[PDB]
Amino acid sequence: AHCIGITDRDFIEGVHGGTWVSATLEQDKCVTVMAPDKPSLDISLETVAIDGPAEARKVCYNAVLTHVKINDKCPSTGEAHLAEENEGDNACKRTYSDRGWGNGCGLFGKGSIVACAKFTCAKSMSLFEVDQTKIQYVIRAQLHVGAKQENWNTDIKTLKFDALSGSQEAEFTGYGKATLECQVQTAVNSYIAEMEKESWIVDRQWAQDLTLPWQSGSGGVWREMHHLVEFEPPHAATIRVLALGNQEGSLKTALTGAMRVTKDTNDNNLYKLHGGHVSCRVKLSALTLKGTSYKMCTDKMSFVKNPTDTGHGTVVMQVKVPKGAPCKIPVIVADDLTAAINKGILVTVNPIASTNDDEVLIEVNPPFGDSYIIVGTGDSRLTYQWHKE
Amino acid sequence: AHCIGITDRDFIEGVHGGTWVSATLEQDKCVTVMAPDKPSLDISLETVAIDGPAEARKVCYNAVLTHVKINDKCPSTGEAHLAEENEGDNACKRTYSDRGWGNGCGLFGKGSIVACAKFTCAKSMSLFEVDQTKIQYVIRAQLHVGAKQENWNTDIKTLKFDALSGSQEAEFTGYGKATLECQVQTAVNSYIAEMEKESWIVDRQWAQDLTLPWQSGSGGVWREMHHLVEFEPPHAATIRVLALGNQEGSLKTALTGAMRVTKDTNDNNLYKLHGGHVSCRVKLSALTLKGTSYKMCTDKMSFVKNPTDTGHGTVVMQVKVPKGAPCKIPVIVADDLTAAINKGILVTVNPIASTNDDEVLIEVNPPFGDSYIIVGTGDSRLTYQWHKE
Repeated sequence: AHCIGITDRDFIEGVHGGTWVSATLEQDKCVTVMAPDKPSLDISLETVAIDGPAEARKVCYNAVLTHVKINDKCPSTGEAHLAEENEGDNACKRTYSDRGWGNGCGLFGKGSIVACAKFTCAKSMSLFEVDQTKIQYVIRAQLHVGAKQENWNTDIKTLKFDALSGSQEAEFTGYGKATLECQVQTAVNSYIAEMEKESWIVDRQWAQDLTLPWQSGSGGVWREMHHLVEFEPPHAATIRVLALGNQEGSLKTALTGAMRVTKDTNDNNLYKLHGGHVSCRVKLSALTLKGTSYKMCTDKMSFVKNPTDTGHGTVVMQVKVPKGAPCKIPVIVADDLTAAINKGILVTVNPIASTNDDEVLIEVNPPFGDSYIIVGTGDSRLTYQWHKE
Repeated sequence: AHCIGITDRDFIEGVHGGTWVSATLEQDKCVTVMAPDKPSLDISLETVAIDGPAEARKVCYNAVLTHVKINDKCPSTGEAHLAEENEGDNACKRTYSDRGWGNGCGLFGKGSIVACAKFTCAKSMSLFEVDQTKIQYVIRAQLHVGAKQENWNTDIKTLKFDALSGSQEAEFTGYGKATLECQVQTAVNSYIAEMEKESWIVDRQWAQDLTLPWQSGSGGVWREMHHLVEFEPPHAATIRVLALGNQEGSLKTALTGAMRVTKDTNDNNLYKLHGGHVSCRVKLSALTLKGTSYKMCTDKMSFVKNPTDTGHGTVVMQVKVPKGAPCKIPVIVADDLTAAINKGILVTVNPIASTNDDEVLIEVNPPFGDSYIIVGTGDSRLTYQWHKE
């Protein structure tokens, strides 16, 4: 029934003697499956997530340079050295400066000069390895029984899947069961990138080709520090060493193209992916209809919710049954008030009210142009003039 | 103007003294860019294709076995051999059969037996290497000038791009030029799969992991033939060797979840993709309006095409200008027939008729509720009552 709440909807129609149907589930899309003498089935792809992905890399986009050491030697006096050159947490550069009288050198020419700086990563981007098998995907399933919207969540059977989890059964008490054989499609060489609270799906080759300092799994060592370090041309005894600007903006700019990932609120290790699609095969032969034996409702009913357009070309209404329960709710969509031929298509197959004062939510597809929605019979019946554009 | 023909449309609005705007171009979607005193610009992603991709592999899904040779030797008489065992075009199997009196062997036990069959691939699937750089993407650009639909294709400037092709200029004679800095997003490693006329974008790892005979680039050798060959348990001197069924169905089934590729009709090497998106930055400051000097149309005009809803919340109409050309077409959307305050938003900025009997197509966004569409002035002006739901 939840497809009504969802903008993008598709109707799968089953042929009378068939047992299986095929459905493609995209995220933020819903599918209503209809089969003759079978209750209509709403199936939708909730989330496609990955739980506990191992961290492959870290990419510093904001670096801080501290304790800059510069050593120099007059021309023809040898190469200048620093102990930091041996220190792994230091980014260094060896070069020469113009020396002579004016900078305390007895000889005019190129004098040795070396600069080292302590590299500290202020802000880095995490890169996670996504295992195809560890991919978990959740599918919501529900029937068109006549439950009020406020109850939808409690009637929705949640089907949990992982890569090759096998067929999942959705058992509805009083309506039998439907079976789902789902396969997640690996169409969506990829890392899970994380910057602060924001997450994306990136290409591995692209991420490795980023001109930025990167750190291996478990860390302890920064490679390619020179990507965030700037050495200006040397003066006689000094070199201006500067940390490059925060590359957060450039990174985000490059990431604008990329698919985004919602990090789970409760769990710091769960990552809900968008974009992915699921190919499902549904067995309906095990589905049945409740209240087939029920006598038709003859008592005065009323519209709790007037017939309203769903935006799906269908109409929903909420009918109250104060008396006569348990009973079948007679619903047709005729050409006029005289004719008794149903021209409409009932999504809520065999609507029933098990108890008195029950409010049954009914969805129906009226024909094009002018028609009349008729609920029940006799003088007490409910009528509502309708027009389909 | 072509966005009108396209279902999914988006309106980009430029701020008065700004020069650049950002647009995201998805396939089967259009974007209308509007800037004050600038002609509205329709931009859309036509095709994202790859030209001349090198063939990496071939995957046989339908094999044919011919000329079956079987050699055998009685127990304790040595191993049985065939010349075909060294022939690369032959799939072979070595095993033993139960031998003794009844099959012409003086000894009861396991006798050597070997079977070879000429392997011929009836039908195979091609796999192409897709170069990120060789990716070409085409963008259609057009202005809202007032051209009839039948002429749209001739007014559309085609902007050809490839990975790092640089900014492309779209020059419209009499309306200046617009500039586009586009970047294709390499979210869509990957092979290009081909079966008969049908093509798809597949994952490399998935394709390599297929339990089927495969051939290298510049082929002449088939590897893993056993995937399509069946050797039945041996009889005394014979083995029933049979080719396995056409795996076309299984392949297509697996391919249902994958992105599809349209092979170009004219070119056998061009492959148009169905999934990528393009991030574009558009410069509009160089765009100008034609007929700013034109005097307003004062002659009796007529509606060739009555104002019609586009489904985009806008209205299109086709106005004939028999006399007065060259002239400005006065168009406003007022509260009534008396008021002269334009409450509507004109998509066709400064509509003009350069020649007599010109039929100008005009699009405008009327305000909500009741309004009046007014074209021209005087007693000969055109009026059309409108309502926005």
